Parts: sequence; C-alpha cells; structure tokens
Amino acid sequence: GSSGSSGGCQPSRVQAQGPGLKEAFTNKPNVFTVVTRGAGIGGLGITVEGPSESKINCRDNKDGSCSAEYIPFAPGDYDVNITYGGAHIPGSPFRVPVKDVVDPS
Repeated sequence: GSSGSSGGCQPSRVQAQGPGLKEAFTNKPNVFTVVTRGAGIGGLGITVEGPSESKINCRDNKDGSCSAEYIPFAPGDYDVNITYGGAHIPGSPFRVPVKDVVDPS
C-alpha cells in the first residue's frame, strides 16, 4: 500500500506490560505501559471486552510510549484487545482477572 517513509508496520515490535495486563479490579484505574519504539507509524487501537463495558481513555506521552487506562464495572475475565494500524500484536487479547473490591451486603 501507500509507501512513503515506511513500507509496512511491525505489530510484532510492540510490547505491552503493566498491572492493567497482569491484574485489575472493578471500578479501579488500570493502566499499562505500551512500548512502540520501532513498530512503525500508524494508528493504534486499544479496546477492552468483558462482562461489562470498561471506560477506556487513551493518553499521549511526550517521551516515547503510549498509555492506556481502563476501568471495568463488573468482575470477570476480560480480554484487552490491541492492534497497531491494522494488525494484532503478539500477546493480545491479554486476559486479566478482574476481581471485586468488595461485595454488597
């Protein structure tokens, strides 16, 4: 396709780590570090799927990385979907055990 500065993107060079991927909670701020130094130059799309719609919010970093925060509404096994430009990175969806801070009496 359109080839100007780079032939294609490399969703493999991408890396995702942090708590938002290791473990999360209900109605709690869960974020993770996304290193895209080399992958390429396109449009990233991070989404979360589960037993409830989580409030995701992208965050631009003035250093050289990407920050994504999400907050679920119900406990369960969620699948953090991540794609760079138009491909799925090696590691997603990232299963994360979403527990409940406390159950109602």
